[PDB]
Amino acid sequence: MVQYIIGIGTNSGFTIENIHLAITALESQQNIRIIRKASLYSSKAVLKAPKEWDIRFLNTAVKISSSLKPDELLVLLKDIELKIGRDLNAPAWSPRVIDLDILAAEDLILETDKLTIPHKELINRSFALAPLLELSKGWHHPKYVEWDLNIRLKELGEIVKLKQTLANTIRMGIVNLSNQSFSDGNFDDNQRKLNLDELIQSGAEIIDIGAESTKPDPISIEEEFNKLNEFLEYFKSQLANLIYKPLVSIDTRKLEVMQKILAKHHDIIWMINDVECNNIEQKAQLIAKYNKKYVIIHNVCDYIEQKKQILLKHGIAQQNIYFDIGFGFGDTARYLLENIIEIKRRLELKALVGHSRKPSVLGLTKDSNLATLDRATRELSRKLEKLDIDIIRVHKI
Ligand SMILES: Nc1ncnc2c1ncn2[C@@H]1O[C@H](COP(=O)(O)CP(=O)(O)OP(=O)(O)O)[C@@H](O)[C@H]1O
Ligand SMILES: Nc1nc2c(c(=O)[nH]1)N=C(CO)CN2
Ligand SMILES: Nc1nc2c(c(=O)[nH]1)N=C(CO)CN2
Ligand SMILES: [Mg+2]
Ligand SMILES: [Mg+2]
Repeated sequence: MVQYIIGIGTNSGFTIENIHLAITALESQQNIRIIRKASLYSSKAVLKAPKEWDIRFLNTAVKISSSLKPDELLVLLKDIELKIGRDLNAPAWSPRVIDLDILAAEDLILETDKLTIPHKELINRSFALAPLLELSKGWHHPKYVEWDLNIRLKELGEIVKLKQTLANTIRMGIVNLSNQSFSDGNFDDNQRKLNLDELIQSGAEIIDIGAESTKPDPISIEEEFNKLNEFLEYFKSQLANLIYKPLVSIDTRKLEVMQKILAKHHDIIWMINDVECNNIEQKAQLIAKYNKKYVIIHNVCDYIEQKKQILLKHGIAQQNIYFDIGFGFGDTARYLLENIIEIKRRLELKALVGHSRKPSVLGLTKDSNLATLDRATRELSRKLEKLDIDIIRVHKI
């Protein structure tokens, strides 16, 4: 058996999902095993050039084991590139859903027309060389056995290693547009813009944008629509400026807001986080049409099962549905908590936990201040991370 390092890149669509589905595709093979995944890296797109093609790349690399021949492996990867949505050998390096390259086969040297290994550009690209050295820290290029590649990596110059990861548990950074987060001054509503930046640098894989206030004791449709829409437009104005383009969750309770925002921005939206049951039938219809993830909140087992039925009854895939215990919505928390793993199994849906700053789930007195809320969220976020909760929804990372 031969160990391969496969380079993965993408700069279009839901980037981290495209990487996850590629990895998942390789692991699905019975003649391949994943040994290790590398970190996530961010880099300016390397072109060779219409302005619109420069949208940052997400790169990593995975070390696999396999008894596949190098030419056989390439066939599989090309197949994997197509299932995901890679175009008909489109123009010379335009936006790509996925790109899977064989970087290295230990010490193999394969120089042919179809395949050359190591990849011919491996040592000129930090977005390829950096993830590889991460997985194989003692690796030398078989035709430059002298070259210290760590120094070579230095000549290639800064490449940003992201705190986003390929873990099983992903963080949902909260982005609140309501009054609660209002600080804006004479010539700048930058508050929400810097908040996103910080969610992103700090490692959030998903952002959850909600316009309606959190505090128990409304706002109108076009009003809530106007807040979400202005930010979503701002977000599109930055797509190419983000070191990392996060998956976006629209958190709304109104069918008419969903309808409106999805008609406009469905292309950049991943999931709908609906806090109330409301028009479930109609909501399922819309989300079925736009093929989005949707989240079922307990606003437990049977209540959620009931709702799941309608959704399936309306045309969405079970895999597109998460349930959420619904912490903060009515001790009793800590036992559902301690048993989320059990619930997930019965239900047959992935789990979403939003324990952020809810003093009960955490087990602190209601009195607790901001830092005390934060540190407790953070420490409990680690418990869930090791318990592989699928999404954890938090104010700070
Ligand atoms: N190590 C490697 N990994 C993947 N393809 C390789 C390869 N070495 C040579 N090739 C070849 O190059 C071909 C084109 O693949 P593409 O993905 O379209 C080019 P690209 O990846 O966009 O450019 P790049 O390789 O400079 O990054 C393959 O069909 C394949 O036969
Ligand atoms: N930053 C970055 N630039 C690229 C990449 C890539 O993966 N990352 N891949 C290319 C062709 O495959 C071309 N340019
Ligand atoms: N899924 C989910 N969504 C939310 C939650 C929550 O706990 N779970 N809490 C909110 C405000 O406290 C707002 N939205
Ligand atoms: Mg490539
Ligand atoms: Mg390629």
